[PDB]
Formats: sequence, structure tokens, C-alpha cells
Amino acid sequence: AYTNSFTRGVYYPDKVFRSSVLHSTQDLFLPFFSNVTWFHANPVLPFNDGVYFASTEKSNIIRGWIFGTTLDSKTQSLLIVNNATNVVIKVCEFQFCNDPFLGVMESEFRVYSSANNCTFEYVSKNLREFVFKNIDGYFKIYSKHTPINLVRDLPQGFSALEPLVDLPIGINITRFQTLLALHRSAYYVGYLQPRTFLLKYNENGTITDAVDCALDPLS
Amino acid sequence: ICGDSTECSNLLLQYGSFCTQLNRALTGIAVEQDKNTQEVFAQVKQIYKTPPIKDFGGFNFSQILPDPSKPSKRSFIEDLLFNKVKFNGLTVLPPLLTDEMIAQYTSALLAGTITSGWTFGAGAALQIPFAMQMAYRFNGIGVTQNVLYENQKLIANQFNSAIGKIQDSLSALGKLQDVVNQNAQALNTLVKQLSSNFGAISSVLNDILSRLDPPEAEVQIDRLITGRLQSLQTYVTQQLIRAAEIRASANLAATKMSECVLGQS
Amino acid sequence: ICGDSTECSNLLLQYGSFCTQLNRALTGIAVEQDKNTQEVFAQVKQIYK
Amino acid sequence: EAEVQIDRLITGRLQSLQTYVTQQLIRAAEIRASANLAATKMSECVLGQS
Amino acid sequence: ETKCTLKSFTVEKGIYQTSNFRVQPTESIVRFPNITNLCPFGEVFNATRFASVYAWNRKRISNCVADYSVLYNSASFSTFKCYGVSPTKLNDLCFTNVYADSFVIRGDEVRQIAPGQTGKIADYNYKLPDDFTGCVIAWNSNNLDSKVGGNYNYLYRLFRKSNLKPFERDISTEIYQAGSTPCNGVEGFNCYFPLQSYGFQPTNGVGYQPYRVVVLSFELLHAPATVCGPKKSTNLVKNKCVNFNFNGLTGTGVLTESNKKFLPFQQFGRDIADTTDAVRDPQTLEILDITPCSFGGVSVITPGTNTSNQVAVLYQDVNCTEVPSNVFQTRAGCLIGAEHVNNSYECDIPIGAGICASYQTQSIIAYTMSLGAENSVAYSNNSIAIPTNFTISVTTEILPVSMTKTSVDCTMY
Amino acid sequence: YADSFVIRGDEVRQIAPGQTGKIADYNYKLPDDFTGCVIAWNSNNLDSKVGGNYNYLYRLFRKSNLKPFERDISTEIYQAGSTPCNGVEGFNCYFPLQS
Ligand SMILES: *[C@@H]1O[C@H](CO)[C@@H](O[C@@H]2O[C@H](CO)[C@@H](O)[C@H](O)[C@H]2NC(C)=O)[C@H](O)[C@H]1NC(C)=O
Ligand SMILES: *[C@@H]1O[C@H](CO)[C@@H](O[C@@H]2O[C@H](CO)[C@@H](O)[C@H](O)[C@H]2NC(C)=O)[C@H](O)[C@H]1NC(C)=O
Ligand SMILES: *[C@@H]1O[C@H](CO)[C@@H](O[C@@H]2O[C@H](CO)[C@@H](O)[C@H](O)[C@H]2NC(C)=O)[C@H](O)[C@H]1NC(C)=O
Ligand SMILES: *[C@@H]1O[C@H](CO)[C@@H](O[C@@H]2O[C@H](CO)[C@@H](O)[C@H](O)[C@H]2NC(C)=O)[C@H](O)[C@H]1NC(C)=O
Ligand SMILES: *[C@@H]1O[C@H](CO)[C@@H](O)[C@H](O)[C@H]1NC(C)=O
Ligand SMILES: *[C@@H]1O[C@H](CO)[C@@H](O)[C@H](O)[C@H]1NC(C)=O
Ligand SMILES: *[C@@H]1O[C@H](CO)[C@@H](O)[C@H](O)[C@H]1NC(C)=O
Ligand SMILES: *[C@@H]1O[C@H](CO)[C@@H](O)[C@H](O)[C@H]1NC(C)=O
Ligand SMILES: *[C@@H]1O[C@H](CO)[C@@H](O)[C@H](O)[C@H]1NC(C)=O
Ligand SMILES: *[C@@H]1O[C@H](CO)[C@@H](O)[C@H](O)[C@H]1NC(C)=O
Ligand SMILES: *[C@@H]1O[C@H](CO)[C@@H](O)[C@H](O)[C@H]1NC(C)=O
Ligand SMILES: *[C@@H]1O[C@H](CO)[C@@H](O)[C@H](O)[C@H]1NC(C)=O
Ligand SMILES: *[C@@H]1O[C@H](CO)[C@@H](O)[C@H](O)[C@H]1NC(C)=O
Repeated sequence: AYTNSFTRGVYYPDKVFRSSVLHSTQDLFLPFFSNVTWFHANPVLPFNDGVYFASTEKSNIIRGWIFGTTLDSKTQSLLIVNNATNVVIKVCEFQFCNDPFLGVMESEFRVYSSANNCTFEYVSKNLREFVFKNIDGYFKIYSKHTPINLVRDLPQGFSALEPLVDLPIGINITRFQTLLALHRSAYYVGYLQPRTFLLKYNENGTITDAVDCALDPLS
Repeated sequence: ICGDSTECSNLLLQYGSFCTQLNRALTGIAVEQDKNTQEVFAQVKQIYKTPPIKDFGGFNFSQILPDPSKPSKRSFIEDLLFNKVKFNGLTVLPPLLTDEMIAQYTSALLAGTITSGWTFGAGAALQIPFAMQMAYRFNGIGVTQNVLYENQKLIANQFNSAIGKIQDSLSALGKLQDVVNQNAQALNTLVKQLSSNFGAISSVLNDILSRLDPPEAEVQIDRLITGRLQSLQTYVTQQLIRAAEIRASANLAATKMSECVLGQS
Repeated sequence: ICGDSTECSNLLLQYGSFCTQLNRALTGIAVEQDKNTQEVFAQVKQIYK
Repeated sequence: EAEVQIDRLITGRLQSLQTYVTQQLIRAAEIRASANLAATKMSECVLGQS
Repeated sequence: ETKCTLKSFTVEKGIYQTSNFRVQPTESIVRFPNITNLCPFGEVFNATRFASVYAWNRKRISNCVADYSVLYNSASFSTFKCYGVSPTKLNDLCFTNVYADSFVIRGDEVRQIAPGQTGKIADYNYKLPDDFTGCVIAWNSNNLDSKVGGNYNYLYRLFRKSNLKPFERDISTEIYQAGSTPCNGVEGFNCYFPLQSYGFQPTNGVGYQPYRVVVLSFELLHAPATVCGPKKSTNLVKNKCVNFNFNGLTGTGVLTESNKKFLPFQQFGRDIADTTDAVRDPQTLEILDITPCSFGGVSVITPGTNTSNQVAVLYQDVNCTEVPSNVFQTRAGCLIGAEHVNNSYECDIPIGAGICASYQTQSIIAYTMSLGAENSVAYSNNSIAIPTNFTISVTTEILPVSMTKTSVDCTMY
Repeated sequence: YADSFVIRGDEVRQIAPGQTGKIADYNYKLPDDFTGCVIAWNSNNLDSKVGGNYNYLYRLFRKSNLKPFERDISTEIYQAGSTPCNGVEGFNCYFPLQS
């Protein structure tokens, strides 16, 4: 299936406070009214320039992503996981199952079978959006958690995404995947292009509205 | 141009009197703006006052005479009109005349006209009753003056209704908003032109200066200087062209104040 | 200045708003020309015969 | 090596000459209006009664 | 200063812009992030048991806050040589990776841990490339590693086929073969076990006592960044033109307590026309406004040198409380050297906002100009005034009609 | 004026206006608007001897880079670290001339 975003995937281009100021930016955005894939429950996707990624549930079936160029050994990759404990970022050379996942006893993690040469570690319904990008050896992640009053369909509205993380890795990326918690006892993928937007800033400094300046003559 | 830095000032000293010319050009403009206002408004010898009565033959001037219950002492229509319209070396000077003074010139021009007709514009003010002055003016357009005296009440009612319609038509001034808008917008561009490299590595005079050594940095600082001096010349030339347009308008206003307010045309 | 060349266009972006200023200046004097002839000729309310 | 140093002088001197020529156009447009007013006063105050 | 600005010895009456007033700030208060991950070297420089010389260790220090000053000045090190980079400039640079190698050698073998040496250690135990970049640190450890009788747990390799490549490592234990006769895994003449052991004692002269060595090697691949020195700071102030640096933001101005609320990831705020006007303190996390410091223009009011040499001074728009008698505050700035009177005359020298100055009462005075006399028409509903005489008056009016015709010859100029 | 000295072979690129390095920092500094000319020629057969000619020294530590055309023949013990030196060698107390 395919679906239509309406006004989705707007993130704060950077720090620096700001108030009521229709500020104009050039960056990598998800164009308004786009053609976003639909997935149910998954396969190896491309990256090619950033990614929008939403998801909907009350349980937690979406348990992180895996990134990289080959998703195996012989080249390095990232791995972002969340068991019922908390997030586990990790950067080694792995050996990934071609269909990697984790179970739910509640024993799991048939994800990889190798953790060599680790160069970075870290340990510690609902709509959960994420924007992933990778520039100059930094892997930036923006995110937002809005509550839907549906269960698993893409809604309409405006909600800007706030920066979360910054990782000075150096890693090359060309592909990525997803991770799901099996049954033993809905998600979308947009892509980002270089656009020019007009963001409206509130008096507290939040982005409340935007204009995509390449949609139509009025814009 | 430079702005604080000292490596910039010695390099800019090499361009001669380019900055002295620009300051002279801008100072001439600012001195001309006070002469514009002196020529339009200070067209009266004395500060004339209206008498405490208002027996003007049935004519009612209350919406355009000054309001004694105000700090500014403006009139009702002058109050309607006034509710509808630090940086990197930039400064705004205040006008020589307050607008209290301007409102005080205009009310004296008004009391001269309502009390003496056109005699105060040619010499000493000679009082005349307002209906008889209205009858002199009916003669000036070729109407016989009993047409005024036999229709005084109707003529005064029509004046009063037409004066009443003006506030409603007010509560237009786009010609005054355009000048303010064009000037603010031309001043915003000059400040925005300071974040451009003009083909140097960066546009901030410290990061160029703390990441290269002098022989290497002087090359980039000269590019920055060239761009920033070009921007200022563009700004000053357009202010010169825009002030000559404001002067031709203040000249038309002075002629109108002489010929339509101090006489009959 | 560039004439359909992207190499030149991105270098032209390093000067800021020079071309926006130039187009704004030239457009304001094209608008003034229609005002000029409206002020001379449309001085009559009706078309008399 | 003298080409690079002569061009720096050429650019500056051209800039200065062209600034001189712009400010003269702007000053002549003002003298022109004054002479146009003087020509009207000669017609209306000297060859007539205004 | 006016005579110099005009390039003359006689100034005529007027008002002249002569220079500028710019408040001056002092001290360079620094700011950064609370001293967090500062790297815990106290594991490689504070281990209970080091590593052999033939199988050295290799720790890959990574993204952190490294403070080579606690190393450099610890005075406990008998040898601290830096090769690619002198030691004091380490806490001011950033690399991609730091590696730390650790081992234990004799006392007089510390001179083979250097680029371009030879000997049983540098040949085949641990070889340093010829363009090394890091630093080598070494200190005596007789009391920890030497025991009574002999500590035979510290071995080294003394036979190898070929010298090591730089940073190469070899933990094999094959029987060496000196002569041409094959060895078949048994000892004998010209078939030697390749590892020997320092027998360290407690009564051995210096140069035979064990030294512990750590070799830091800074490398710079081609990433985006990594660990580096620790920045310093101070205690920001307020209500004083200052020269500030907020973890990268370099500027000048007065700092003041704010009442805006950033979002909890935004560092500084900008205005329309894009100038930094607020910051957040990295240590205490409070928002502070940064208003441009005082400044303006200075004008000199003179009655003319052909009248007097007294002078008054206007400090364009600036509260008469921070200028450095008669100090007088105007809507146009602070006036010094003229007295304010209560009379009102015709304007002489225009100051602004209704204020003029004159050389009358002498000295220089201030006041509010006069619009004009005051005439009161005796208007009534049946009164008229009629003139009984006249005057013939004649006045002049002067107008420019031409200016001078000039020509230039571009090429000759 | 003519100044004369002897350096290594690959140190001739620091005798130029606006350079850095142990020679131009504190041995011999050329102003940034130099006017003259710089001449250099190899002299291996005259100045180099079998075993090592240790009579040609250079300064390798100084408090601050030289002003242009400034000269410094002092021989005080350099002090790298904070500890005072008292005219004797040791860690962070170095003789300032190498050969
Ligand atoms: C002059 O005209 C004004 C109207 O603009 C008169 O003031 C108003 O008078 C009416 C009744 O005639 C009142 O209902 C309004 O409240 C008045 N408006 C005011 C006072 O602001 C005024 O009375 C007229 N002058 C004379 C002498 O009649
Ligand atoms: C950085 O460290 C300082 C102390 O070095 C912290 O200051 C403490 O702040 C708390 C407020 O929650 C006070 O109760 C403590 O008394 C302070 N300690 C001292 C020594 O003054 C500061 O909070 C730290 N930074 C952050 C972001 O927590
Ligand atoms: C290894 O750990 C020890 C103990 O924590 C550190 O020794 C301290 O050194 C300082 C400065 O010489 C002394 O003031 C302290 O008294 C020492 N500690 C004790 C407990 O007395 C030592 O600095 C650490 N090594 C490194 C390289 O950091
Ligand atoms: C009208 O005004 C003139 C003055 O402009 C009067 O003539 C003056 O009369 C006085 C006194 O007789 C003489 O001292 C002057 O010499 C006269 N002036 C001139 C220019 O001759 C004249 O008397 C006035 N007429 C009336 C009727 O008042
Ligand atoms: C998205 O693109 C596919 C490509 O074939 C097309 O079939 C589909 O109709 C598109 N969806 C929308 C909403 O335009
Ligand atoms: C969650 O997964 C991480 C991945 O390595 C693991 O380190 C952690 O121990 C797991 N949680 C628990 C409770 O074991
Ligand atoms: C990565 O792992 C492989 C196999 O474990 C190893 O051969 C290689 O040396 C490792 N990379 C580095 C830089 O040591
Ligand atoms: C990523 O892959 C490209 C392939 O074209 C390669 O040239 C590049 O060096 C890689 N990135 C890094 C950091 O090596
Ligand atoms: C945030 O914005 C709202 C509306 O714009 C305002 O009422 C409020 O005072 C602001 N600040 C908060 C909620 O802290
Ligand atoms: C200027 O000086 C001359 C002679 O010193 C004098 O005659 C003249 O009155 C002076 N001008 C003024 C305005 O004082
Ligand atoms: C100058 O500062 C003082 C102190 O706050 C204040 O009272 C005064 O009003 C200021 N000046 C003006 C013109 O407001
Ligand atoms: C001017 O007059 C005011 C009247 O309010 C008085 O208070 C003030 O002291 C007078 N100034 C001088 C200098 O006498
Ligand atoms: C003069 O004394 C200074 C002391 O700072 C010294 O550096 C300089 O070399 C001396 N002048 C000459 C020509 O040597």
C-alpha cells in the first residue's frame, strides 16, 4: 500500500531560539503531500538521503532499526535496539540475520550472531515519528511522540520534530531495516529531498505552521 | 565595514576618502528633512488663537480644532490619523520639531483662517465675521453673494455633514505608509548583507582571523571589505534618489499651503 | 550574469541580495509608468461624444 | 607581477570616477528643477502680475 | 578636533560630527560544559598488573575529554617525550583516536622506544613508525614488579626471522631455527626457544629494575571529529560591556538576566536581521540577553572661532550617567558645556527634539525654541478691521540656474 | 643590508615573508612587507665534515616569536613547565640551543 502525508516531517533545523518570525530555510525535508510506502505486520530498504519514519501502536512491536551499507561483516554498521529495558545503541561489525527480529519466557534477540570490532557502545494509541540523517560523519536523529486517538492509521496535522541524538561515527550508510517483536504467547517510510520551506515561529519559539514553497503557485 | 577588529581598519585606511563622502551624503539628507518641514508648516508669523465662543454662523469646526484635554493637544481628526500610520553603526536622529510643535503650527494656521480669512497671509490679521468671509468667497467663484445669505443654514448643514463623513471614511494613508515601508525595508537589506562572504571563507571577521596567519588572512579580509563597501554605496545612492522625491513632494505641499490655505485658488 | 549555468549560479549566491534588489528597483519604475499615463489621460469620468 | 598591482589601481580609480559621475547626475537633476522654477517666475512675476 | 575634521583654522557656526564614543570592555570570561567525561586514565596509568613486552596491550581511547596536563605536570614520570607535538599544546588540539599501549621493560631499554632505533626491543618486540605523532611516558616501578628471588613472569622475545613492521604484534611461540638444520619442534643446538624472562630482583642496580611504559599515539584518519583537550572558563558577569565567549559564540556587549524561555535544546537566540541577542549559560543553563554596548556619535557646538573658543559637546542618544559643570539631558543625547535656561528664543543652532543652543548668556545655553510671537484676533459676530494706509515693500529671491561644465578624460585619469 | 647564515636544505622555505617553523619563529624573522631578495646555494663540501660538524647551532626554544629582524644570542636555560629552573638542567628545564 501507499499513503499520503499531509504536513509531516518538519524538524527544527538547529539550535538557536526564535519567536514569531516566518523564517526561510533550505534543507532536506519531506515534501508536503508525498507518496509514503505502507507496511503491515520486514524488508531491506534504501537510505539515499535521510528518512522519515512513523509508527503506531500501544504495545511495542517496533523495536529499533539497523543501518549500514551491507548489514553484515566486512564493513561496519550501526545497530539501535530496545528490549523491555531501554535503548541500546551500538556500532560494531556484525553478522545480521537476513530476517532478524526478537521474540516475546520472553526470550528474544535472534537479531545478529556477531559483535566484532566494536567502535562505539551505549546502554542504559501512539504515534512515534523519527527523522534520520547522516552528514559529515554525524548521524543525526530527530523524533517526536504524539498521541493519536486512533490505533494504527496515519493521521493529519502539524507537529515539528525536536533533535534527540548526535553520533560522530564516520560510518557509511546505504541501507536500513526494522526490528519487530514476534508472536509466541503498521509503519511508513518517506524520503528527504533538498527543499526550501517557510517556518512560522510562535512567541515561545516553537514551529506552529509551515509552507512548502514548491508545491503550487500560491505557495 | 570592519566593526571592532583592528586588522580591518588599517586595510580600509588604504581606500582614501570613500567613507568621508558617504557620511557627507547622509548628513546632507538629514539636514534637508528639517528644512522640508520648516517650509511646509512654519508659514505663520504669530501663533493665533480662536476666541472662547464658537459663533461662526452655524458652522461647526469642533472636529478639527485642538482638543484641550490632551498632552498633545491634537484635534480629533489628527488623533485618528496618528493611529493609522541599536545596530552595527546605524543610528536614527530625532527631528528638530516635535509633533506637538507641528500640531501647534497647524492649529494657528486654522485659527488664522477661521478668524481673518486670507488677510493674515498677506500682512496683519484683520478680523471679519465668518458668514461675510464665506460670502466674499462665493464672489470669487462667480456666484452672487445673496445666494449665500439666503441659504446660510442649508450651506452650514451641508458643510457639517461633509465634515462628519470624513471621520467615518477614515476610522487612504497608503502614501505615508509606503515611505516608512521602503525605508525600513532598505535598512533591513543593509544589515542582512553583513552575513555574506562575498567569496571569502567565512563572513565573520574573527573566524577568518583566528584560523589563518596575516599574509593569508589579509586576502580574505580585502574581499569582505570590497563587498561591504559596495553594499553601503548602493544604500547611500538609493537614499539620495529617494530623498529628491520626498523634496519634490514637500515643495508641492508648501505651494498648496500657501495657495489653498492662505488664499483662494 | 550566468545564463543557464549552475556553476556560476552557486557562486552568485555569495553576494547576497544584489539581484533581488535590482529586480525590485526595475519593477518599481515599470509600475510608475502606468501611473504616469493614468494621471495624464484618465481625467474624465464619462466618455463624452 | 606588475599586472596584478596595476589592476588593483585600475579598479579603485574606476570606482572613484564612477562615484563622481553618479553624484553629478543627482546634483544636476536638482539644479534643473531650480532653473525650471526660475523660468516660471520670470514668466509669471516679471512679464505679468500674479 | 573640529578644526582637524574640517582641515581649517576658522570654523563657522554650525554643528559638526567629529568622532565617535564607544564604551570599552575588559577581561575575557570563558564558558563551556560542566566538566563531565574527562577520561579516566586512572586505569591505564593506575593498573595493578601491567602487560608483557612481547604482547603489549592496546587500549583505544575514544570520544572523551582528555586532560594531558594532569599527566604532564605529575612529576612522577621519569620520561615524558613528545614527538609529533610538544607537550603543552596537547590540551588545545583534537584528533580522531588516541591509542595507548602498555608494557614493562628494563630500565635502560627505554631509549629504544623512540622513532628510528634498533635493539632487541625495537627490532622484534615493539616497533614505532618513523613519523610517530604521540608521546612516550615511562616511570620506574621497582617496588611493584620486582620480588625477592626473581620475578620470572616478565618475558621478552629475543629471536625473530625479521624485524617488526611498525605497530605489529607477534605472540607466537615456535621454536626458532638459527642454523640450516630443521628443528622439528624440539630444542637443541641452533634450535632455540624464542622467549627469555627478565629475572627481576629487589637488589638490582638502576638500569636493571623494571620500568613501566605507556605509549600514547594520536591518530587522525578522516572522520568528522573526536576527543580533544579540555577547555577552560571563568565566571560571567552582568551589567558591564564585556568580551565574551560562550562555547564558540564570540562577541561583545552587556549581559543581562533574561525572562525568555528557550526550548530545552536551543543554545542561543537570534533577532530578525539575524544577530545573536540571547545565549544560554552552559554550566547553569540560564538565558541571558546581550544588548549592544553603549555607543553613538559626538558633536561639537561652537559659536564660531571669530566669536569665541568655548565649545559644547553632544553625546548622541546616551544617558548622562556613563559619558566618561553643566550636564543636561536631552531627548537627543547628553549635552555638556551649555546651561539650560527657561526663556525661549528663535532657534540659532539646532540640537534636536525642539532644543536649540546659542552663545548668549557669556557661554552656551539650552532651551526649547519659539514658534513665534502671539497674536490675538478680536473676532466677533459683527466686527471688522479695515486698513487706512499701506506700505510699498520690495524683497529679493535668489535662485541657481546653472553649474559648471566639466569634462574628464577617463584614460588620462 | 646583507644578512648571512647557514641552515639545513629544506629550511630555505621558511626564509620568506609570512612563514612559521623553528627557524622563522625564533631564529630569523622577515617582515611581512619585505622588499629585498633571498639567495641560497648548497655548500655540502665546505661545511659538512666526516663524523659531524657540530659547530652550527640553532635555537629551538623561546618564550615568544621574534619581531622582524630581531636577534637573540642569550643562552638562558629554558623553562617549559611551571617549576622554576635555577640555572640547572632537568625535566622541563632545557638548554635552548641544538646543533
Ligand atoms: C459640532 O459637531 C459635533 C459632532 O461631531 C457635536 O458633538 C456631538 O453632538 C451630538 C449632539 O448634537 C452628541 O450626541 C455627541 O455626543 C457630540 N459629540 C461629541 C461632543 O464629541 C457638537 O455639539 C457640534 N457643536 C455644536 C456647537 O453644536
Ligand atoms: C555542574 O556542577 C556544579 C557543581 O560543580 C553543579 O552545581 C550544583 O547545583 C545544585 C543545584 O541543583 C546545587 O544544589 C549544588 O549545591 C551545586 N553544587 C555546587 C558545588 O555549587 C551544577 O548543577 C552542575 N551542572 C548541572 C547541569 O547539573
Ligand atoms: C593514580 O591514582 C593515584 C591515587 O588515586 C593518584 O595519586 C595521586 O596523585 C596526586 C598528585 O601527585 C596526589 O596529590 C595524591 O595524593 C595521589 N593519591 C593518593 C591517594 O595519595 C595518581 O595521580 C593516579 N595516576 C594518574 C596518572 O592519574
Ligand atoms: C500713511 O503712512 C505714511 C508713512 O508711510 C505717512 O507719511 C509720513 O508722515 C510722517 C508724519 O507726517 C512723516 O514724518 C513721514 O515723512 C511720512 N512718510 C513719507 C514716506 O512721506 C502718512 O501720513 C500716512 N497717512 C495717513 C492718512 O495716516
Ligand atoms: C505512488 O507511486 C506509485 C508508483 O507506481 C503509484 O502507483 C501510486 O499511485 C502513487 N501514490 C500516490 C498517492 O500518488
Ligand atoms: C537489553 O539488551 C542489551 C543489548 O546488549 C543488553 O546489554 C541488556 O542486558 C539487555 N537487558 C537485560 C535486562 O538483559
Ligand atoms: C576487525 O576484526 C577482524 C576479525 O576479527 C580483524 O582481522 C581485524 O584486525 C579487526 N580490525 C582491526 C582494526 O583490528
Ligand atoms: C563511502 O563510500 C564511498 C563510495 O563511493 C567512498 O568513496 C567513501 O570513502 C566512503 N566513506 C568513507 C568515510 O570512507
Ligand atoms: C507558550 O505559548 C502560549 C501560547 O502561545 C502562551 O500562552 C504561554 O504563556 C507560553 N509559555 C508557556 C506555556 O510557558
Ligand atoms: C569676523 O572677524 C572680523 C574681523 O576680526 C569681524 O569684522 C567680523 O565681525 C567677525 N564676524 C563675526 C560673525 O563675528
Ligand atoms: C537613564 O537611566 C536612569 C536609570 O535607570 C533612568 O531613571 C532614566 O529615565 C534614563 N533616561 C531616560 C531618558 O529614560
Ligand atoms: C524653570 O521653571 C520651572 C517651573 O516649573 C522651575 O521649576 C525651574 O526651576 C526653572 N528653571 C530655572 C533654571 O530656573
Ligand atoms: C634592543 O634591545 C632589545 C631588548 O628587548 C633586543 O631584543 C634588540 O635586539 C636590541 N636591538 C638590537 C638592534 O639588537
